[PDB]
Amino acid sequence: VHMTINERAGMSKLVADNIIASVIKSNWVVDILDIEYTAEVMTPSEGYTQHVDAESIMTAPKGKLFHLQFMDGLLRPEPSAFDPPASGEDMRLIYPLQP
Amino acid sequence: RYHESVLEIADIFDQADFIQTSDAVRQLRALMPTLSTSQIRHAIERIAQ
Amino acid sequence: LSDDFKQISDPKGYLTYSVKYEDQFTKKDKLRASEADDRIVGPTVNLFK
Amino acid sequence: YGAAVVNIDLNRDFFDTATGIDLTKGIPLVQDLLVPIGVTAGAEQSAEY
Amino acid sequence: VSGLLMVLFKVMTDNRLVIVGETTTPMSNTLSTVVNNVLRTTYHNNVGVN
Repeated sequence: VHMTINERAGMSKLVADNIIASVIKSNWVVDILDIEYTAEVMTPSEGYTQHVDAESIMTAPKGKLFHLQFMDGLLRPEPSAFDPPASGEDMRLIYPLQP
Repeated sequence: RYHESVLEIADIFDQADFIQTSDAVRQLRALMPTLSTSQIRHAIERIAQ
Repeated sequence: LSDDFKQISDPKGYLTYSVKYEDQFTKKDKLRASEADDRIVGPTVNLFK
Repeated sequence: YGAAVVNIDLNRDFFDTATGIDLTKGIPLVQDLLVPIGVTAGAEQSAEY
Repeated sequence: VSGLLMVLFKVMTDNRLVIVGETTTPMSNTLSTVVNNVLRTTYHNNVGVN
């Protein structure tokens, strides 16, 4: 399901968490047009200084400016040939809708 | 089947002396929240501040 | 010449809703939304919780 | 060499805090122009932009 | 019966004359559109219930 959410207001904490789990367990794509935010674009060597729960994205007040951060992983050098293999997988949830 | 769009007054008026602005400011007012007269007085008093 | 009028500010009605809740399903906790929408919608959602 | 990105921002040195303008978040933001009346404005309002 | 009488009396003698009270005027963008269609610029702070 490509679910679009125009208005987060009124939404139950239960339905919000349930939609998020649907995004994870059932591969839902959830566009949420109601967030205004100001991206900072981090370099790979400065990491992600700010961490954000899905819970905060789902219950952000309608008028407030959120402050998302985003990586530019272009300047990230190749792994050494003998770095141990990564059995786990790095994941991601939030993405921009526009450039 | 209509296409709504802004039209500069300058594109329909050859008298340049009476055309001080452009599409930009309307595009700016689109961002602006609908304003109570009390809120307008508050903006003016603040800019004056 | 006449004290005809008492001058209240935020008037009370002759009627109101009054509500009995079934405590077994009621969550005691106050409902909350975005602060503005709670400043309006808020007293209501608590009464019809 | 090794410059990860070269952005073009508003010159914060020009658009000073004398003009009421923070620019630290990447956009201009002024504290008390377009504001609700009868209540405190709240932090990080988008209207500030 | 008498109760009703006093109710009526208190209604006949309600000479209240409303003056605008504390009244907030929210910036519109903070309200969910479902409230915006209802809101008419400025409500009283003592919103009441509906």
